[PDB]
Amino acid sequence: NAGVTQTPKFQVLKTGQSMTLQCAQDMNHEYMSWYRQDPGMGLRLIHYSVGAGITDQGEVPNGYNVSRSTTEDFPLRLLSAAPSQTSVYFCASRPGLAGGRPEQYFGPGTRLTVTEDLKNVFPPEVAVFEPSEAEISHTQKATLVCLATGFYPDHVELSWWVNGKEVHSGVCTDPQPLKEQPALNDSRYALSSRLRVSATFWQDPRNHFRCQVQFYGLSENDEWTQDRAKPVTQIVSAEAWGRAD
Amino acid sequence: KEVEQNSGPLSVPEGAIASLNCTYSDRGSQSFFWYRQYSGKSPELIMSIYSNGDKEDGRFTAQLNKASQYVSLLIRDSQPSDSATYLCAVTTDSWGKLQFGAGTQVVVTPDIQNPDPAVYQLRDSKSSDKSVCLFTDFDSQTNVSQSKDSDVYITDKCVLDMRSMDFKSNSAVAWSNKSDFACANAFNNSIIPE
Repeated sequence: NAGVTQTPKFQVLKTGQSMTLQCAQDMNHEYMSWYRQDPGMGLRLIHYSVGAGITDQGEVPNGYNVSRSTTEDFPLRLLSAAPSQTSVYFCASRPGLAGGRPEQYFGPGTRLTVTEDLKNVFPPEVAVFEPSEAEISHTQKATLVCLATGFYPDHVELSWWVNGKEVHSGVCTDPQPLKEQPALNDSRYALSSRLRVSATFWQDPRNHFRCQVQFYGLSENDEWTQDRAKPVTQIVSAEAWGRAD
Repeated sequence: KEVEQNSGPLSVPEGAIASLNCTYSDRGSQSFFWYRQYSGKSPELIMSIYSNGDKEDGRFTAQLNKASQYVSLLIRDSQPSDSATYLCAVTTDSWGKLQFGAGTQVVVTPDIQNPDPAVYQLRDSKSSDKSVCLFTDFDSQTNVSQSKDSDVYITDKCVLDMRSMDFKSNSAVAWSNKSDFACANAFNNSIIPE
C-alpha cells in the first residue's frame, strides 16, 4: 500500500555534512536505482542494485555510496556534501528480470540544497490579498492571491484550503520561485499563487479561504546561535473570509 | 552514448499536436519509453514502444524509426493539463539499464474564448495597505514582460482552470514594497497591448 517511498522529501545541508537518503520499496522489486536530476540535464544514474548484497556504479557514482543489505531498502549516502550535490534525487525500482517487465517505478523525489552557511535559512512570510471589487463587477469572478516571500532554501509546498478542504480547481501556483536577489547565490525566494472563485462564492461571509505554506528547514537539533527564531520546518499560513462587499 | 531530445520550452496551442523527438546513438537498442513529469512530481511512464512503426494510447502516439534511430511522441488534441516535461529513455543493457534524455518542457496554452485583459489592484486582508497587482484574462498570444526595475517583482504567466465553469484564465502577478509603485506602471513593458 506504499510503493516507492523516499525520506526525507526535502533537506538543507551545510557544505561538508554527511547525509543518508532513505529509499524503501514495498513491492518486492529486485532492481533499484538512484538518479539525480538537475535543471539542465535530465536524469542521470548514480548507482543501481540488481539484488540484495549487490551494488554497481551508474554514470555519476562519484561522491556517493550506496548499500543494499535488504531487498526493500536502498539507502543513498553523501559522505561530505558539496554544493554541486544540490539537486533532486530519485529512487526507482522494477521487478528485475525475474519479474519480467521493463517499466521503472519512481519515488517522489528528495530535494537537497547544499549551502555554505546555515545562517542563510529563512522561513517564508505569507500573505493573502483579497479580490478587487473591479474584477468582481466586470467578470463575476474573484481572484485571491497568496504571496510567500523571503524564504531559503526553496523547499516549500503551498496549498489552498476552502472551508477546511484542500482545493485544486481554480488554482495556480508559480512553477518557479522568483529570486529576490538574482545575482546572489544563496538569494532568498518569493512565490505567488492565485485562487479564483465566483463572485457569489466570495461574497458569502461564512466562506473561509486559507493559503498554507509548509516550509522545510532546520530540524533534529541543529545548533542556532542567532537573534531571530530558529528557521525550523513549519507551516506558515494566511487567511480571509468572504465579504458581502 | 547519445540519447538526444529537442530543446524546449515548447509552446503549443490547445487543440494542436505537441511533438517531441528523441534520437539515440546505439543501433542495438531494444526498448524505448516516454515518461511525463509534472513540475515538482516524479516521472511517470506513459508510452512504451519496441517495434518499428506507430503505437497509440488515447491521445498519445509513439513512433519508432529504427533505420533513422529516432522515437517520437505526438500529443494529439493538446490540452493545457498536458503541460509538463517529457523525457525520452532508451534501454542500454541486456538487463534494462535506462538512459534518459534531457527532457523537453511542453507548454499547452489555453484557447481564451472571450479575452478581457485587465489589470487589478488587490489589497492585503489584514496587513495595513500592502499592494499586489494582477494582470488577468488576456489571450495566450500575450507576452508578459519583466519591467526590469530592481524591486518590482513580476511572475511568468500561469493558467488556472475553473472546472465548475469550464473556464481557463491566464494571469501574472506583480508587487513592490511601496517604492513609488502603483498598478499603472507595473506591467506596461509586456510588448504592445489593446
